[PDB]
Amino acid sequence: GFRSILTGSFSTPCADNPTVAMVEAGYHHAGLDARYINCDVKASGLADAVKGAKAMEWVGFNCSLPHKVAVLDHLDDIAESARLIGAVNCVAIREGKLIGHNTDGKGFLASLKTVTSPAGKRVVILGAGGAARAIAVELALAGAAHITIVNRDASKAETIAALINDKTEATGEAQAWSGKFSLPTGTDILINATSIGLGDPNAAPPVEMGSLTKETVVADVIPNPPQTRFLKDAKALGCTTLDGLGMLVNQGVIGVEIWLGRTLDSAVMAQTLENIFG
Amino acid sequence: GFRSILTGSFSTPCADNPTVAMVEAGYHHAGLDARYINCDVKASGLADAVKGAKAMEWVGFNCSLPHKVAVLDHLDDIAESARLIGAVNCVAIREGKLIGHNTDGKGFLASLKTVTSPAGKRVVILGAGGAARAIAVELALAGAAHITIVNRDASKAETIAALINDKTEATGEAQAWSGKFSLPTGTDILINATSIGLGDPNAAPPVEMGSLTKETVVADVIPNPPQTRFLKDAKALGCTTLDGLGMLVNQGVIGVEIWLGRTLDSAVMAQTLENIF
Repeated sequence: GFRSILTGSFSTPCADNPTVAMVEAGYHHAGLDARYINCDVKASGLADAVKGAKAMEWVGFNCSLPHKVAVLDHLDDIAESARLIGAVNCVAIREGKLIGHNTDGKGFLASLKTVTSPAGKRVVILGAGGAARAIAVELALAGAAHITIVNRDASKAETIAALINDKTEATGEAQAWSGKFSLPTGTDILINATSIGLGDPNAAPPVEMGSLTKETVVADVIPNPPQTRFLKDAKALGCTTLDGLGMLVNQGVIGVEIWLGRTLDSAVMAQTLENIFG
Repeated sequence: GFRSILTGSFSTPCADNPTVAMVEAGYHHAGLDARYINCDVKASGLADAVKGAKAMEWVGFNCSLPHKVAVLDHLDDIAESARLIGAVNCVAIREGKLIGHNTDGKGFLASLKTVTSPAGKRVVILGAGGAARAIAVELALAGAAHITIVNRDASKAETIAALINDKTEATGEAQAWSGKFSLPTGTDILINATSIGLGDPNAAPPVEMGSLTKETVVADVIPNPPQTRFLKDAKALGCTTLDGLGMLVNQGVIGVEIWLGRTLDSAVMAQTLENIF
């Protein structure tokens, strides 16, 4: 009757986060009586919000800024990649138990898998943020051979490289970013994890685009515009490209799979984000 | 933007409760980016659900069975009729403070005011359970003269009668129910507050229909079916009737006024419940 399945999000601020619209578009397309509740939860409210979703019998929730690290204190179980990353953005509630997952690198991995396998690949990640850390871990756990993290502050890249070497079978390497980064020979996958190009069709991270082969898979975490200058330049060179909007859609699909055992429709989720972004 | 104003309900079980559909239709019509979240909350989970609503920055919530008395333990303040009734079904969240209200009789009083004034009236309430106490208190606070509570368990009617006499200006009287009885000739308002007729045509509370007058307003709290056998029988004898659907609508309006200080459209909400049933 009138009891919808409850999911949602804890973050602050939350007003500009379109995940609610994306995920509910998926729910509606599937004919699933489920809701996503986008909550503005302050740091001092996180513990009570987590206990609140349990008491209200939600089946899952996301955590965004500034809760991804702090939430680990309130969980019963932490999945492998979340353990290594040290952050959780997707919590499942299973018979009162709170199970933390990290999917910030999994949207990218799902996009990647549509074109090639990560196993044995040599990868370059531009930038050393939260996105870069999760992407590096997921690639390493998925069998990548070599991961180079490129950052102006090389010590931040070195933190991720050290994580990869210490906790995975993959080799991690850090490189300081100075001028147009030239991809080392044999690079299979290039990923932008910077915000250069976010909301700016004319901005691109400083990469020597001529260092790409036509075989190099080029990906960008930026979801808006989904066709960034970086990706447009790569595609013009003949490269297979993966956009950040698709990755966000994949992350929502994976999360709802974790929560409810349903695979939502990617097309309607994507179109919802395209409409929101204009 | 993507943050909706959050409201909702804590109760168990909750799947049969249509308030979500009714309130959200009101929100939609009024252009309000607000949501009503219908949660199944067990007694063991009430304290954490309340703390949850505060942490998630809801602006209010309803409580239904089995939480109406238990929620008192979580309130920072309580409104006049709720304090008297000793139960709360509507809680406003203001600056992290929880203020408890009772609307279980206010829906009825709003419906009543469409046909008559409660002031100076002589009222018979069938049943001492459910909203009978809330209805008795609201009538008394609105100036009713005399309120008879009829119940099989006479002691339960006596408690309500004593509350009216001790804490209000109205007169309370308890009556032991032993089948069909004749209404006093001056009875202005007759209210079914039992569940007799709930999801069941041909079931009606036992009272002597022939003791009704043209002037008696006959009301039923049952929302489904809205036209109970009781009300159909009263209509057949020419009485003005008030159904439980309109009362639930009025409860929803009053609750949202408490939460948001906006009056939702009672026609769109009634229509929503009409479609559902």
